Amino acid sequence: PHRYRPGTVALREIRRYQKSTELLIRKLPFQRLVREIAQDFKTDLRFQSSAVMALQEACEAYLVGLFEDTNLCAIHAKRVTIMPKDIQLARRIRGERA
Amino acid sequence: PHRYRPGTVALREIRRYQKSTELLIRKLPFQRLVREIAQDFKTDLRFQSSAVMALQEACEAYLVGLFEDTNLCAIHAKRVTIMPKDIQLARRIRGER
Amino acid sequence: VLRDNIQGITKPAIRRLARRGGVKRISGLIYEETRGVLKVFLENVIRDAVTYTEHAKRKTVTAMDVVYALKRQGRTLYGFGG
Amino acid sequence: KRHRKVLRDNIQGITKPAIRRLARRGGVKRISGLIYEETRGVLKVFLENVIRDAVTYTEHAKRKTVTAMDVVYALKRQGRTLYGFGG
Amino acid sequence: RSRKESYSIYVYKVLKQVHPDTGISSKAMGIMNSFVNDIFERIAGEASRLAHYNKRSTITSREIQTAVRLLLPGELAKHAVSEGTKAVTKYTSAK
Amino acid sequence: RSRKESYSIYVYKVLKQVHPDTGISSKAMGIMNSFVNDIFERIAGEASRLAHYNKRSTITSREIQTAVRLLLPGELAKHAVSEGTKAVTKYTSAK
Amino acid sequence: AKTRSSRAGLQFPVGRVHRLLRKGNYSERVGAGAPVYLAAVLEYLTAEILELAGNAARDNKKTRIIPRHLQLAIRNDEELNKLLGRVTIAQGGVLPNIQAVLLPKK
Amino acid sequence: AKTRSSRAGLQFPVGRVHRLLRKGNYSERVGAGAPVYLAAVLEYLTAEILELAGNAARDNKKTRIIPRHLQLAIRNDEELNKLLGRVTIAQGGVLPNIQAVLLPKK
DNA sequence: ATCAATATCCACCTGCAGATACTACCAAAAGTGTATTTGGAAACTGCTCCATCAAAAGGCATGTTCAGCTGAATCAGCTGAACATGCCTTTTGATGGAGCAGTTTCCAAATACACTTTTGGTAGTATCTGCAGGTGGATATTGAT
DNA sequence: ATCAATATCCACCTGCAGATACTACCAAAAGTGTATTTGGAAACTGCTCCATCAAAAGGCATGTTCAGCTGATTCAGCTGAACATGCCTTTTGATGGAGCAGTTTCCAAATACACTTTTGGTAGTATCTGCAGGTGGATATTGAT
Ligand SMILES: [Mg+2]
Repeated sequence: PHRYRPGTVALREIRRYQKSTELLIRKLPFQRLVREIAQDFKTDLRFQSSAVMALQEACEAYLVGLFEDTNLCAIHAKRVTIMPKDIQLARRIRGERA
Repeated sequence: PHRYRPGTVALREIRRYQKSTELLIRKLPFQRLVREIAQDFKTDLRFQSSAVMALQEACEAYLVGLFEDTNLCAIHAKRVTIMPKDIQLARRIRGER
Repeated sequence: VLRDNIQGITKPAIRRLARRGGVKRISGLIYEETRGVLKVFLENVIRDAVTYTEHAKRKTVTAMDVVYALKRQGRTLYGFGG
Repeated sequence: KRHRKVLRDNIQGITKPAIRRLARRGGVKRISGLIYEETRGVLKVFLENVIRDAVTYTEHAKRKTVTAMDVVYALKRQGRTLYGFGG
Repeated sequence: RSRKESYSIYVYKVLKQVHPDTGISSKAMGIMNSFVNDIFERIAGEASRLAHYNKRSTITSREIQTAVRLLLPGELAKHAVSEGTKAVTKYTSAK
Repeated sequence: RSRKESYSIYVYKVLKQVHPDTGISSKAMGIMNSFVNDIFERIAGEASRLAHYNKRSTITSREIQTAVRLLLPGELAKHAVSEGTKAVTKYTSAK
Repeated sequence: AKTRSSRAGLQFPVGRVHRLLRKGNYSERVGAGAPVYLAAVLEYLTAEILELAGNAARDNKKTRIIPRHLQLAIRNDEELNKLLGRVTIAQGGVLPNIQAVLLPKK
Repeated sequence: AKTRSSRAGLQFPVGRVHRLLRKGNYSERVGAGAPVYLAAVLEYLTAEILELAGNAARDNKKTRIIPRHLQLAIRNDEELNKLLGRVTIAQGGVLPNIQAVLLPKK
């Protein structure tokens, strides 16, 4: 019964997803979220297909970048595990918050 | 003979300089530095005195802010002593590097 | 079996993003925290896009509306016009 | 003209106490000894960047005198808008 | 000697309306002047970009308003918009 | 129906001058378009500002040059000012 | 002769705002109500900053608003703080704020 | 009838650029040189980028440049990375980069 | 806790810089009033392309197991804070000289503007092919023993 | 170490989603001929800006001492990685119709232009007042005991 050690798949997945450029959130759920959020600003709205793909590209690109920074924050604190506080510190310093 | 313990004057200084607004670098040195650097870009420049003051207001505000971020990075690593790597991490996440 | 739209952003998806991010190991509270962050991002962008839409007296949000909303939020995006 | 004293190593006029005072206004309680040189490096870069841009405005106006406005415009370009000196 | 204008006067009137017993230093006034010139440019800029995006050659109060909404945060926006609209309605009906 | 203007074309010529045996995807060309528009807006706007700062009413090649210097990094700014200067000379030296 | 300001019931100068909209190359044409709206918007923001700055002057037992009072007002108000998040107010200093872990004892 | 582009030695369109300058409200008037200069700067940068993109498709055994190639070419060039530091390249992914401390020891 | 050192606080008090106050001149706005031009809202509708949905697709929720990471605790070493001492360098405030921003007045050169050719560049249409996946088998990496 | 489990790389194949190629208008560049506009080239000011000298404090440099912080070390417990799959949500592809986008129309609203009137800026003098910086002196704060 074979079994990879904790970390070994993770690294494998890093090497994999850094190599590729496909989106990583599933479309329909991202799309429904967009509409939920937009409903709160104006009702009965329609979205060009490419207007939703633009959003998805932007978010994914944002979050991946935030995760790079977040990861540097965990590493600064001598950890290798990213916690919320790391995400909060990165946003704080980016000027997105606080 | 009397001694405040390590940190106790540090906290006093923070409260003091957070309460005031005067420039914290001496004027004449700052001005020489501004003239050195510009001279290396273009010789025979003159400066309106308010140009130099603007530069100084702007540098001090930039460093004070960077020291705040630097401090947050030290505290995040469970320290209270800011180190170069703290300045470095703040600058990277700011996009300065 | 009902569910919050935001929870449509699944733990495995979030993890993938982090892996593109170079992250090796993830606390379990990140997923909720990430969802929060992502929501505020879309709120801010969408609010500004929709604002462009209403200015144009349209009922469709266009790629350009988004692009312009991105631009001014300092998240300039290449590849969708503009 | 006749002479004009050479400027060298003026970055050192950004002394340790001055730096410590900036850090206190930034809330910092304890400071590693290496911070002083690191801060001088960071400061020099920020000044070079702003001055480079201001002087470019000066040269473009064909003046020999850097103004507050020249500085103010450089600051804004660089996302450090400054109030209090015009513009 | 050339006329260098500023918003010093307007600022001082508004100050007297909100704090009739309160003065302002010329440094502080310089700051206020910077503030108004800054917000002026930011709004005017957004409106310009806006008109252009919509192939209009004209910046009307409608473009100012959308700019305001793009630029200001929540409650500042809401209030700015009402004072704006109020000033226009009144102006329009006062010739 | 109506015309949608782009640079997708000048880009293709430059591609052929630079890598004659290499093609480009639709998306890729979309990016290159955004790129050209972006840099165009950055340089124009900065040029616009210079001209206004100096109370001039005209955007000459000198305003473009200065802009390029303010906007581009070291070497990039520099191979670029030469190219731009070269084009002006050649366009001038051309009956 | 009524100023367009009094017509609109503003302290801020509508004519001047109109002129600046022209000379700033923002568009071919400027609608008659743009400067009215804009001058009103600026007037409102300045009223708003002055209110909080005044308060900050009175809190420090002062009659005269200095740059520190603008800075205290702006930075203690969420929305002004955001609107002016990338701006430096000369002679403003910073808000008194020490991180808890730095305080003595436990 | 000779295109100003061919006079200038350029592929990019001096005329179009002249026009975009007139109608983007940048200034009351526009020099004759200004659009030539600008067009040439745009062509130059386009070139430099296509050049490096080119090489990156070549390196990946491909003849058709895709957004990815543009990302590898920009983020591996110090100066283009700086110029485009606040820009997202759709469908670009990110550079292979793992922090050394995360690599397995043994 | 109690005691002594010293930092802190606050409140009153005179010199004075920076603020407010006129005064008055005026030059540049801003406003007023026709004469003239047009941008863009309004209304009508053609035709993309967007919402909706049925069948086909394949990613994710789940619960268990324990590897190894995180956070707590202890501690030796040495770094950085506090502080006294000696004195250099900045600050402050004069004085002169001039290098240079800031104007004004006249044109030659440059750029806008109205009008007509003459294409270069686009949409719509027609061929052409790079490579995204598929398979097969060799090879590399990981982990157990 | 060797050995099996499993991931990864590499060579080759091939249909078609997506390039490139071609055609044929035509909006918008280019060419032409006047109609403004502008950015200096000279020719002067009055500044700010630079230099420099002298006095004086106010802060800087330095060395010593040791409090307490940092980083090393050790370790137990908790918490996230790895794991197999059918249930179910997402993906795909086919079809009405919403509304974006094309087009035309026309007047409320814009620019333009030449007067008329006003206000906001400055500069000359004049007065004033808030508060910076100094003074004890009554109230904490800290740290040694
Ligand atoms: Mg030098």
